[PDB]
Amino acid sequence: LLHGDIMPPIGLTTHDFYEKLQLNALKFPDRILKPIMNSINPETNGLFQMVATGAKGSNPNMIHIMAGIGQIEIN
Amino acid sequence: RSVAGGTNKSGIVRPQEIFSAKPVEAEQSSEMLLRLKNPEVETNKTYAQEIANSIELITFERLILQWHLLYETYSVMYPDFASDVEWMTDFLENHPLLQPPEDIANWCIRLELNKTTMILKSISLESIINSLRAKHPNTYIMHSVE
Amino acid sequence: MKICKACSSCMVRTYVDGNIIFRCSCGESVQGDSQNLLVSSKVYHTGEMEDKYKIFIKNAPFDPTNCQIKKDCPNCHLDYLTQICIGSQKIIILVCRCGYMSNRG
Amino acid sequence: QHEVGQLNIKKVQTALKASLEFNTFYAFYESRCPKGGLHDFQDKKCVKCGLFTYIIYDHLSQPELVHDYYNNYKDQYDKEKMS
Ligand SMILES: [Zn+2]
Ligand SMILES: [Zn+2]
Repeated sequence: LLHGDIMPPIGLTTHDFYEKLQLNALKFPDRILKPIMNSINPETNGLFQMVATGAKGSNPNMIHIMAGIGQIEIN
Repeated sequence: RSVAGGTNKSGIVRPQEIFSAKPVEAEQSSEMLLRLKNPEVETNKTYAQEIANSIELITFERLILQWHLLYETYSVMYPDFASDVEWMTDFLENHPLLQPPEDIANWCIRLELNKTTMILKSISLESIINSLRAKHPNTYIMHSVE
Repeated sequence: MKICKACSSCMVRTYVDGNIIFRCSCGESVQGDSQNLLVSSKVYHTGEMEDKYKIFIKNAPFDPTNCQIKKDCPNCHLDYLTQICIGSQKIIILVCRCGYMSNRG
Repeated sequence: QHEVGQLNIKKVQTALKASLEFNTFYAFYESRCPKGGLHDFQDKKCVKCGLFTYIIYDHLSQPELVHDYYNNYKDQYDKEKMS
């Protein structure tokens, strides 16, 4: 953006294209689970057992609790 | 869900549109799905992007920076644009079969084209000239040297 | 607009004779060709023009809440510059209190 | 992943610069024609002078000729846009 290299496609302004690029860049990768499961004993971890068996919680809940919340998206 | 214009799906906007039988002009998240009329070329992403950018609505107003209507005929001139007669005579020289007609009246618009929008939308001056000339019957249009 | 010379009032245009005939409520007429052939005006990209941010861009180097970057000013050789981002096209302008501006602005 | 630090930083940076320039040039002209006005099926420079060069950029030669023979138009359009 600073060097004037961001060229929006036909249909988006530079602001909208930049926001879309930033939103895509700040999504957590799939390998964020690797540090979480390296620290978790799945046969013993109560939180992981509740999340994985479907009793309560999901993967995003565990990621937010342990690794990071990430980008706050509103609308 | 998105809240911006043209894709307003936040809250009950879409369900109220459905249940209230709101007209087309009252819909804030209208969408359409179009299939190419060629089963064997639907595979080409470049062709699909070409068609999608071709059917995207672009108006004259989208490409206007500012416009000024004038009470001047041609065959006097607002002082702020007295320098326009240079490219005006250049247009007269470069378009022999586009001389001003003998029903030219006083009223005339002078519009400044937005070059940034023209570049971003891949809009050419010839596209404007032909989309306004073979569109408007009682008119005489002139452009600068692109 | 045209201000009547006798009473300081605005006068109507009333194109009748092939030109502008400025008529006032006091009966004065000025003719007034050439300068007032512009009847209507409309700029369609207001909110993003140069004069919208002229005062802000002038005051940007002195605003302590503006973003600064570690870039050398070509004029006074300060190691930092004030960084601005105005408009829907995200125009980046680098300004300095010495008066330097990054070309655009 | 643990051996990613063994890559040369300068060579990676130069390759990323060149690839980013190519990607920007072709994403700008994926539908926009340097001649002007879309028409990006197979003719002029609106998409290609042949082959598959709109997104690959790894076949070389053909991506390079297109960029070199339409570089200054893209440069001046970038200058006009960011102003
Ligand atoms: Zn008067
Ligand atoms: Zn300075």
